[PDB]
Amino acid sequence: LLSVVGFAVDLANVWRFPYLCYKNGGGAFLIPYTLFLIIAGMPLFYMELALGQYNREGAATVWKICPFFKGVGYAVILIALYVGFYYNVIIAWSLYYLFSSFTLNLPWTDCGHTWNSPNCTDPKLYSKYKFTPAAEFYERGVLHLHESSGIHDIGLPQWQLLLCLMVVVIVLYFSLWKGVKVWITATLPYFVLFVLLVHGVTLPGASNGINAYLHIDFYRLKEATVWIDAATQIFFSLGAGFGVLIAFASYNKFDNNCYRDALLTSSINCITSFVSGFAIFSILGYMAHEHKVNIEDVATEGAGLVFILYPEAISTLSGSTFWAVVFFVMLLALGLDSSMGGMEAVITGLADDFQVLKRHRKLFTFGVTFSTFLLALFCITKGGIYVLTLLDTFAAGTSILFAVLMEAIGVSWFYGVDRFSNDIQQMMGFRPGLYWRLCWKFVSPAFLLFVVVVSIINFKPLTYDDYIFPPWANWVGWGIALSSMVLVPIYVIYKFLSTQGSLWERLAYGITPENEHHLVAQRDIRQFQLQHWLAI
Ligand SMILES: C[C@@H]1NC(C)(C)CO[C@@]1(O)c1cccc(Cl)c1
Ligand SMILES: *[C@@H]1O[C@H](CO)[C@@H](O)[C@H](O)[C@H]1NC(C)=O
Repeated sequence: LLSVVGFAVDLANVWRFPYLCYKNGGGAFLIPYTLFLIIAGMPLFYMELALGQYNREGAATVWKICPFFKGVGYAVILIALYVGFYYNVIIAWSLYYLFSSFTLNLPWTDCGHTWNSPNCTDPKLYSKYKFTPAAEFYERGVLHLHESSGIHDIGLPQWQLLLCLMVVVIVLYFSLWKGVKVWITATLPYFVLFVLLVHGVTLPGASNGINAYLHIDFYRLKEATVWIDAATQIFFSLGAGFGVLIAFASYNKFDNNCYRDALLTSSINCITSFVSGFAIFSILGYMAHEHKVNIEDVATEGAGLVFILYPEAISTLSGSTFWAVVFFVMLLALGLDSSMGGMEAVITGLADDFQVLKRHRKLFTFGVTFSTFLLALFCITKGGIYVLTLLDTFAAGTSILFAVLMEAIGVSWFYGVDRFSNDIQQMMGFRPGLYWRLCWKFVSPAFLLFVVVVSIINFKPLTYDDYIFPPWANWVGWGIALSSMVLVPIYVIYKFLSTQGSLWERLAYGITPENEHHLVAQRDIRQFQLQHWLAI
């Protein structure tokens, strides 16, 4: 009713999906997206919920079921800590836009302002990009991009965005320092999306936007970037791979039916994503028709697409100020909820792992939030959109795909998928069934390993709209990705080193659950008997 409704919608759903869908064509992004959501996203969501709910442990410490894999929990915690660096900058932007949308005549409509350049063009009077009043506001008035030569020269933070990020981090801390623990913040995004869909589809030229959306081109599906984008967006929206589902479900009741939650969340995700893309392309069609430019080159396909679209739509509704205020309140509340969820994943994992941390949640919360603030200072610089692009590309990229692949492999092969299904039948009365066992053991790891190998061997040098990141920027992005990814083999080669006993003793102790470590002394384990692995 409300739980799955608010739960489903996320900032990653109304901010990242729009420009990922624009950049990857129109509906050509919804075929890979839906494919993964059906095959490798819904089973992974259900698996994460079941894991967290049965084991009662956070992202990091849920690996008492197969010790060698605690590195996977550490990797997901690191991925979350990374994403939290640039996920607070989006909320800083939302806060700045809510602050600047409190005037009658909004700023992003005309360009007789002070941040406008002598190149601006107002449609109410051939790189049409970044010359429209709203694009010049976002770039020149908020980010101050015009003061950064690139990712090599990023000036000092913008005191406006500095204050906004500071307030956001203060809100996060003060809402996250006491324990882990309304309906309007879960109903609003859907209502704003409904208003946008209706009005947009009423807009002139939105017919061309909807046609470009519905016109599926397959030469683009044949490429490797659309599938990587779809997979990363599915794991970025539904949560599988951030240690957030496990941490949140550990507090769910035991008899809680996580299968219902998985089904409803996937359904709502698919539906709302189709609708959001529909509305976004209606707004793109209107922008392209009013600005006299093609739909494929009317706006930025980067991290600031929605901050140019949604002002463009706001400014075409009656009483557009009320709409600006309400839409940016919605965006800010969604951002705060999602960032609090990610920070809670991190804190709950690292506290469930280290009791010394769980004793002091004030100090640990302060540490985590102060770290995220100091590291977002980089993204809120004058060339901070470049660092934000770097992080968005590499923070949760092949890193998240690899983490989720290793988690699925662990649970489905080393901990057994028949064992997992027996746990399910224990906490829910019904066995998951053939479809889910098959998507956990074979189909999900297959798809995810293919997408990982592709994202590695089909990686396109990082670039902003018309800016080619220098080579070392890609080097640093891959350093980030690997730092996130290299924790699994490190922790395995560690476990195998800090367990006294024969080679097979050490390969069992790290592969058996932590409670049934008295069954290993006999040299009798399931993983060793070569029948476990035939558990389809
Ligand atoms: C973007 C993510 N979408 C989820 C649904 C998985 C909820 O968590 C997130 O909001 C998140 C994850 C990790 C760190 C941070 Cl700061 C935020
Ligand atoms: C647009 O930009 C140029 C250089 O970027 C600047 O001299 C002026 O504002 C405009 N010039 C032309 C030819 O449009």
